Parts: sequence; structure tokens; C-alpha cells
Amino acid sequence: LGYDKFSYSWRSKKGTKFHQSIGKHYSSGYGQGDVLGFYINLPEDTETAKSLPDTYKDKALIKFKSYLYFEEKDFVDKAEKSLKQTPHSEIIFYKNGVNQGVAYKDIFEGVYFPAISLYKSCTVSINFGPCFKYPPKDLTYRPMSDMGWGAVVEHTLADVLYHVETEVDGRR
Amino acid sequence: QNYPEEADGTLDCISMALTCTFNRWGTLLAVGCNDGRIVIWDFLTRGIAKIISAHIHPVCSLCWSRDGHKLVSASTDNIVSQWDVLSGDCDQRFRFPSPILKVQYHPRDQNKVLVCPMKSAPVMLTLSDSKHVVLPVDDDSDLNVVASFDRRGEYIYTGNAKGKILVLKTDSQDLVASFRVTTGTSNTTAIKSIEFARKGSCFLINTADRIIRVYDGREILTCGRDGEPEPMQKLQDLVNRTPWKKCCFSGDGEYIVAGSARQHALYIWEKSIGNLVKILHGTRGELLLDVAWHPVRPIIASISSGVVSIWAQNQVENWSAFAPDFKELDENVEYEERESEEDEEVDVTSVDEELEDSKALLYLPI
Amino acid sequence: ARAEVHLRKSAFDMFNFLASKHRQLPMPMRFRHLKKTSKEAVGVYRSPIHGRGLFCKRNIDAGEMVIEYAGNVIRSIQTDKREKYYDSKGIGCYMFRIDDSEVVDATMHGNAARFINHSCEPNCYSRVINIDGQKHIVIFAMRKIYRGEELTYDYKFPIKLPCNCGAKKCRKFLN
Amino acid sequence: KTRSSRAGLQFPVGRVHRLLRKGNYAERVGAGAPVYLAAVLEYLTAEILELAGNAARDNKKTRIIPRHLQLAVRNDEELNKLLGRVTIAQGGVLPNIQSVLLPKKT
Amino acid sequence: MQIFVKTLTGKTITLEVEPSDTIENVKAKIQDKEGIPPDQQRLIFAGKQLEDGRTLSDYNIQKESTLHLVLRLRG
Amino acid sequence: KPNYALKFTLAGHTKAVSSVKFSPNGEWLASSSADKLIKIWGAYDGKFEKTISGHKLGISDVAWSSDSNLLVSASDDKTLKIWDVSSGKCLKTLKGHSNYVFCCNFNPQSNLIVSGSFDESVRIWDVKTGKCLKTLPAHSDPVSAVHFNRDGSLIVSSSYDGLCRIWDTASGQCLKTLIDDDNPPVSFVKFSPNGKYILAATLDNTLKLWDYSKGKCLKTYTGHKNEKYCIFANFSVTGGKWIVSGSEDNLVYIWNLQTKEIVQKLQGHTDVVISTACHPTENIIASAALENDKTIKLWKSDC
Ligand SMILES: Nc1ncnc2c1ncn2[C@@H]1O[C@H](CSCC[C@H](N)C(=O)O)[C@@H](O)[C@H]1O
Ligand SMILES: [Zn+2]
Repeated sequence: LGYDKFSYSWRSKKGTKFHQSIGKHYSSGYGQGDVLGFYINLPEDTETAKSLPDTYKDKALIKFKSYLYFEEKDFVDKAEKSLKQTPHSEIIFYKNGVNQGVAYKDIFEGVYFPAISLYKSCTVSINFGPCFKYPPKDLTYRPMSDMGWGAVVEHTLADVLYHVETEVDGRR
Repeated sequence: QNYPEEADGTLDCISMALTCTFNRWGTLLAVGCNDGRIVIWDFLTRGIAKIISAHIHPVCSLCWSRDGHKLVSASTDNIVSQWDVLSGDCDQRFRFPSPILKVQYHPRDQNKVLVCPMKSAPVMLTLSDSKHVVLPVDDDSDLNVVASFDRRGEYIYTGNAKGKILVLKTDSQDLVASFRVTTGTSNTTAIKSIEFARKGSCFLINTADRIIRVYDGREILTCGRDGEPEPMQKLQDLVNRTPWKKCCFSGDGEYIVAGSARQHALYIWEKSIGNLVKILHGTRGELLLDVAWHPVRPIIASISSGVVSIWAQNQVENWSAFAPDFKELDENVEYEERESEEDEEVDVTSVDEELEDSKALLYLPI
Repeated sequence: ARAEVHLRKSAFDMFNFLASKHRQLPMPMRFRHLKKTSKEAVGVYRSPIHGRGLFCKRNIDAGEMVIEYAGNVIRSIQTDKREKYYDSKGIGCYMFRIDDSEVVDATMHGNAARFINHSCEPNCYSRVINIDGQKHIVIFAMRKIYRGEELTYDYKFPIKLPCNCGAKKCRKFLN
Repeated sequence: KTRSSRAGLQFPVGRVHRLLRKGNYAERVGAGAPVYLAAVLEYLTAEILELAGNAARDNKKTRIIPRHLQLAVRNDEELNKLLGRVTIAQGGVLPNIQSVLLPKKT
Repeated sequence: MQIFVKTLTGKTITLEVEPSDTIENVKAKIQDKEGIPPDQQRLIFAGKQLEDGRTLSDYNIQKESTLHLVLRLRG
Repeated sequence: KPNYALKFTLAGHTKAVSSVKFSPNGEWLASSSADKLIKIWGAYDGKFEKTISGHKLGISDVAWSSDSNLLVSASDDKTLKIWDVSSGKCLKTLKGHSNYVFCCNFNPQSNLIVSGSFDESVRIWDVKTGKCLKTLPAHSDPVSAVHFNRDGSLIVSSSYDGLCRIWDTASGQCLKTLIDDDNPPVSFVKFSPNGKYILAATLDNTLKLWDYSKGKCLKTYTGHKNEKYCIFANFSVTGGKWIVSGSEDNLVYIWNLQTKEIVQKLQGHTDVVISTACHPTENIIASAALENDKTIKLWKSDC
């Protein structure tokens, strides 16, 4: 985390900020029983660039042995060269409200995924959403594990969701 | 570390080799050849130092001086001579009425050598004025007595040939302590010899009741004139009944080693627990003469029948010692990478325990 | 002669053992032979093909399991930093890729089989088995080993590090 | 008071002495004979059972079937020298095929 | 009171013995102190016999005295 | 200030005086050239003693023992000999090297002898007889300079690679392999009395001092020229705190332990200073140079 501009990190040990294999002694460390707050400060609408693939043959569909798999793959050397900056470009590594300061700035312009980076065997619990502290604001992270007709209709909806493009595409 | 676990070959610079002893930490070997000559071999370096034309009749024992400048030899022809380590000639020459068993130098008094005459009291010969001082003994004066220093040589202990052990001072000769060995169940027992260590003041006693015993050089002056025998462990061999000839103490102060005569059974124990730990596998056919470990490092080296057999710990450093940041090991786990990625004007000038048995000053590179 | 500077200065050598002498049944339970009876049949000596090598003082015929190769098994992300450190310290391409997802690095940890060479006229071929749920690479011979020869296996690289062995069929390259 | 713990062995010593006394092997025996026999039987039993356990964990089965004992005794060479003319009930035989009888083709 | 128990290696240990505490309890305290089993130890006062199933007052040993703890074997 | 003023200019050799060594006893100088001659000269007076000969080709390195009794010379006739200082005869033979002998020194314990040639290895021989003992691979390049430690247990091995190594004498395998990424060719190394530091005269215009305790680069000693030739070095603790080393700008230069200062520049030799020797009990320095100098300058001093 931080090795590339795509990823941003704040080290848990000694609080030494690290990015692109470059380290500066910046803050204090964290760890056991330390809840890391995270509120990416973009309450206002922004603009980013999402998709720009460079390969196509690796994006194919064929039976493996008894089931299909969707080869939806990313690339690297092309994606890194489309790197751009965007609004609210700051991945701040809070400490549950209290913040030591954003370690690194000028984050990559694109869809944001909160990455949790581990280095050895260690467990960690999560709570993400458009809320503040309590997980149950929206539907409490439904797993969609039920036998009723709701599962049937949602599965058929997803089937159609991909069926539209598998019909309008045209298979080689 | 632990007891020696590997085996070494022989060290025969010349065909014959009768006696051997280490100086302080196994520097040079004092071979008394059975031809009237005194040869010095090199230990830990596998060489020779000096050959001395002592006299005609061969010798049977050897020891070196406290300052390392003398080569005392209990001769078989009563030549009590002080051969020089440096030049090889004789410094002091004297004759004793009885031959000598055990020669030693007090690490604090090289003037008074250790002599064990037979059928007569031990005699300290002073090298400063060639004067003989008889050690006062008790009861008989015609017994096979053996005299030996303590760790520091501050008290001298003598063993007789009826069951009596005497304690006196190495220089003042104030015989104020005696001891009577146990009389078995019906019959008494004499003493063959005693042998000391360099730490702990313990000492083994070899007697004629076929059993090796152990005492400490602190319970006789504490008890007074004479008390009741009370050994720690009456060690013995109860499957073959091998007699005992020569046995020394450990190079660490916690082990005990005992030697056979012809059975090639070299036994070892520890002072904490009297349980056998290992036995030596020797090839039958020869008689053991001398045993003495490395006074610091665990190893065994026994001389016998002109040759020497060493059971040792042969060691060569692992290939993974190229550099502290370089290792040659094997693992099946994913690599754990790193997680943390003056001006002064001073010249440079800086360049068991230890006793005083040093300064041999004998080394000839050419 | 202390007054003329001789060439061939840079070496980048690690295993400083180069000398001019070089004086050389079911599956799962065969694990013992790997660790106990596998330390005499092969000696380490100066290879004639290139660099150091594993010469032979014993004989091993066809279809005989010989050595298990072990080293620092890592994922493919560490390959970038590993290659950078190879360029820095002057480290050869020890990227032993058992598969495209796991590679057996041999620059910080490895076994005695780090001493092997490559040639288009080798003596043995590679093989891999699975014991106790773990995939391990063990080599089975096709011919007999003579006294005084070096183990070498074809890398099977489909057709710039040259392969200087001197064999007539030697393609002079890893291909 | 017991007697096996005097040497720390596990095989009984009083039983061995009684059985050797009533076995009329001789008329008078010493004291070290029973302990020595208990010790050597201990060593041999440990030698066999360690390989038995190794073979048990070979096939990942807790119980040791006699096939495991047969394999452990036969594969070793010193045992085969000492257990020369002896068979085992239900023992079976170790796999073996003669070298020259191995067909092959391109 | 207090007495000395001298060992074989040469280390000196000072311990406290009550006037009305039996020797067996002293040995148990020693065993729980440094781990040496009572079967590996016995008391000797200046080359004179001392047993385990007794009490210090039965022997009437003076204070600040040394006892030769001549080493034994397990069992 | 080091006031090393010249007193004697010595020139007896023919080809090139490129090896002069002040032995630890500092009694006589064993001047050598590439003309199979070993001339014994004075130290405080420069008196001519003799010229021991017997070899067939030039010498690459000369050394005397702690007591300056043995004399090792890197004769390129596939053999080496020890020449008696008292008489001047061949004591023992050092046969075994398969090519030109380039490095050879002694042990402060006066019990071991080290030599090296173009067989990617170094060797030792018995002092009493002179037979083959070991063939320890030093590096993959011909070895320029080696020497035992003052405690007689380690050797510092230098070849033209750059990866400086410390080899254990008790086992024959390297202990610390201080690896340089740039891999700068090395010319000479010398043990410190404490046996913790080493001065590897790298051929990159810098005396890269190495500390093999942890594997960290030390300060950068500059102020000279060091690119091609086998530049040696020595200490000087009598008058002050100085470390003398050769330079390829044809001049003799001295620095400090960890200050990186040009404390003294001895001038007068017309060729590249290939060797520097400092007297043990006096502030006397003799520097050997290449073909264009052929002179030995005794820079005597007192403080
Ligand atoms: N003959 C050869 N010439 C050049 N490189 C070789 C080679 N044989 C193997 N290699 C390369 O060297 C790498 C292993 S390191 C070589 C083995 C060891 N260092 C030695 O001294 O022999 C392999 O990745 C292989 O690609
Ligand atoms: Zn080829």
C-alpha cells in the first residue's frame, strides 16, 4: 500500500509515512485495539475517469470444466500512464476522528476502494457505509442468502443484467 | 559444550609415547619417550617443539614449572633434574633416595616441587637452594604415599597405604588434620591415589576396594582431627569389575571421567547426577597410560601403548557464514520483507578459570 | 607483477568456493531418502561448463529419486524488488518459477542445489510430485551417473544470457 | 515397595526373575540378570515400535495393523538379519518386481 | 535461626531454620526453593552423621554453622 | 603537524623499487624490485647490508614476520622462498602455486605463512618444512593483497572485484562478505590492531574504509588518485594520528582516522606511489613507486 500512486497508506508501526518505497518519519504508530476512522472528504459531487482497458483477448468467456467465468481483467502499464488527478485528492488516514494529517496527497483519479493492507496473520473488523458509527442505516449489508422468491427474482434480474450485453455484443 | 561426540585418529610424531599432560589449556604435550629422551609435541597445532637428551634410563612421568621454564620428570633412574624448556639442558640436578610418582608445580610456589617418594614421606625440594624438606606424616613412614596440591596448592594432601589420609600446609607443614577411610563391612582398605580438579576443590580417591570414591578438600579441616567418612557417590563398574589405573577430572568442573586398564571402557558421569551418560568404544589390545581433558573445552584424549586415541568434537563452520546479511537456509514460508525501508582526531592504540602455569616460551618456527 | 594492472576486475561473486582442482514402492514414505541418504552421492566442485557445479563421486541409474529442491518461496509481487536487488548486488537470475504465481527465490535463502548449470545437452529432466498435500520437486534420472560428471537439467525454455557449454547441440542460449 | 523404578525401566523385573527362576535355565542366578534382561527387552521393543508408529502415520491411520509391523521389520536390514526364518500372521509381503521384467515402448 | 548449607561445587547458601521445625520440612523448603530433591541431599556437620527424619533441636546445632551437604543420587 | 622531512634517498635496485616494507620491529628494510633482488637497507642510517637473491623472476610482495626473521617474497617463478636475515640462504620452499605469485604476507603470531597467485585461491605452507596444507579459494579474480590479523585468527582478502571478504583462518571459510553494488576494484588491505576495521584501497580514487561489524559503509576518504595500480597503505601513530596511503598522482599522501583531512603530502617521487611504509618506533616513512622513481625516500621525523 503506497508502492504505486494507485494505493495510499499510513504505516501502523512507528507512524512512518511510506509511499513508492519512500519513507519519512511523520507520526505515531497504531495497532492493537486501534480503530482507524476513514471519511474520504468529498461530500460534494466530483468527476473522475473510470475505465480505459488496453487488452481484449484476455477478456473472454469459456467453460472451465462445468461453469463459466467472466474474465474481467485490469491492466497496469497502460493504466499507470493514464494517471490523472481529481477533486478532493487526499486519502486521509484518520484515527477514528482524530487525524495525524493526511500522509500523502494527489491521489489517483478514479473509483475509490478502501484497501486494508496486512503483512502477516492478523484479523480486523470493518464497518463501511454512508453512516457515521452505526452499521444499520441502510439495509444492514444483506448477504442475499434465502430460499424465497426474492432470491429467484434478484438472480433473474442479474441474469438479464448480463444477458442484455451478451445478446447485443456478438460472440466470436 | 556437551561431552565429546566425534572420534579423532592418532597423533604420533614419533612411534613411542608414554605420558601426556596439558599445561594450562592444552598448549603442548610432554611425551616421556621410553628411551631416556624427553620429547615435546604441539597440541591444537599438531607439531613438535623440542627433544631433550636427558639421560640413559627412560622416564615415566612429566610436568612443567609454574613459570614454564622447567621440565620436571619423575625418572626411573632417580635423576631429579631440572631440564630447561628454553635451551634443553639441565639447570638443577639432584638425586632422591626413592623414585617419584607424581610431579607437580604449585601455581603459587614453583620453588617447592611435588615429589611422591615410596616407603618414605613426601619431600619438597626447593629450587632456590637445593634443600629437601620432608613432609611430616603420621603412623608409618614406609607406606606407598602419594602427595598432591589442592586447587591453589595452599594445602597439601597425602594418601598412605593403610587407610589414613593426611592434610597439612604446603609451606608451613602444620599437620593438624587426618582422616580414616571407611573399613568396608569387615576388612579395612588402603588408598592407591587421589586426583584433583581446577574448580570446586573436589577430588577423586582410588582405593584397593575396587571402588572409586569422591571427597571435597573442605570437609577435613572443617571436621578437625578425624571424622567419619562420607563420600558423595561411590561410583564403580558392576558388570566386569575392571580395576582403575589413571583417572582425572573434567575440563569444566561438573564431569567425572574414569579409565580402564585393558577393557577399553572409558566411563563418564556428572557430579550432579551419578547416572551413566556415555561409554567410549575403544579397540581392544592396548593398555591405557594417561588421561587428561582439555581444561576448558570438552574433549577426551587417552595415551596408550605408545600411541594416542582422541575422541573429540571435530567442527567446521557452516556454509551460511559468508556474511551476517547472507544465509543459506531452507524454508517453505513466504519471505518476510523488511518493514523499515563522526569527525574526531584520535589514533588507535588498543590491541574453567585461569591459573599460573604459563610462560613456556618454547616455539621454534625453524 | 605489481606493476602491470591485469583485467577481468568485476566479479559479482557470492559463493566464493571457485577452485582450480575440482578433485571429484509407494510415493509418500520416500521422504527419508531426501534428508538422510542424499548427502554422499554428489560432491561440490568447479564445473567446466560455467562457474561452479555439482560433480559426482557415486553412481545413480535411471528412474531413481535423487534431490528435493527447496528455497525461499515467494509470490510474484516480490519479483520486482527481487530483480531490482539482483541488479544492485549483482545477483543472477535465480527466479526459479515453479509456477507463474509462486517463484523460488535463492538469494537470501536456498539449498545446495543452487549450484546447477544449464546446457542443451543435459543429463537429467525435472519432475514434480505432491506429498502430504504439499507440492515438491524431485528429479528422477533417465541414465546412469558416471564418476566425475556434473548434474545438469534442461530448462526447457521455448526459443541476453548466453549458454556457453561447448556441446555441439548446445544452442548457446537458454532457448 | 516396587523394584522396576529402581532403574527407571518399564518392563517388569520381578516377573522376569520369577519366570527365569522357575524356568530351570540354571540353579543359581545373580542380581543383575533380571534388570539386564528387562533393559534389553525394553530396547528391542522400543526399536520395533518406533518403526511401527512411523508406518502407522505413513497411511494416516491411528491403529497399527500387522501389515505395518511386517513392512517395518522387512524394510530394515538388521532386523531381516536377526528375524531371518520368521513369518507374521496376516503379514503379507513387501512389493517387489524383478528389474528385467519391465516392458516398455516408445 | 539461620544456618549455612555448603555444597560440593563451592557455593554457599544461607537458610532459616526455626527452633521447632523438623528436618523433613527444612528439606521440603529447600526442594521448593532451588529444586534439588531431598533424596539428593543429606546434612553433615563437621564429618558427623545427620538424618532426615529428625529435628534440629534433637541434635542441638549452634547458630551460623555450616552443614556439609554431601551430594547424593536420585532415588 | 607531521614534519616528515627527507633524510636519505636510497636507490640500489635496477628495474623499479616498488616494494619497501617497514617491519613491525623496524630494524632493517627489505627493499625489492622486479629484478629478483632482495636488498637489505638501513632504517635510521640507510646502511647497505647485502642483496639476497636466488629466485628467477620479479617480486610482487615482500614481508617480514613479527620478529622479522622470516622473509616472504612473491617471486613469479611458481615458487616462493624464505631467506635467512642473518646469512641470506634459502630456508624453505613454497611450491604449489600454478601461476605468478601476486600476494604474500605473514602472521603476527609467526606461526603461519600466506601466499596467493592466479589460481583463484590462496595457500599456506608449513614453516618448519614448507609442504602443502590448504587451498582456500579467496575470490574469482587474482588476489592483490592479504594479511593476517594482529590476533592471528582472521585474514582480509582483496582482489580486483570489490566485494571485500574476511576469511576465518580456523576454518578456511569467509566470515563477512561486505558486498559493494558498484564493485570497485581493490588493491590493498590491512588489519587494524583491534581486528574490527579494514582499509581496502579501492581503485576508485577513494580509500573505502570498511567496518565488518554490521555491514555499513563508512566515510569517504578522498584527496588522492587511486584508479589502476596496487596502492598500499600503513598506519602512523608515533608523532600523531595519521594513516599513510599511496596515490596515483605520483605523490605520497596521508589522512586521518575518521576526519577525512589531507594531513601530509610527501613529494619528490617522480612516479606513482605504489607502496607506503611507516616506521614502528619513529616517524620515518619510506614510499616505493613505479618504474620512473626507483628511489626510496626516508622521511624522518619526531612528532
Ligand atoms: N552456463 C550458464 N551460463 C550463464 N548462465 C547460466 C548458465 N547456467 C545457468 N545459468 C543461469 O544462472 C542462474 C543460476 S545462478 C548459477 C549457479 C551458481 N551460481 C553457479 O556458480 O553455478 C540460472 O537462473 C540460470 O539462468
Ligand atoms: Zn554448447
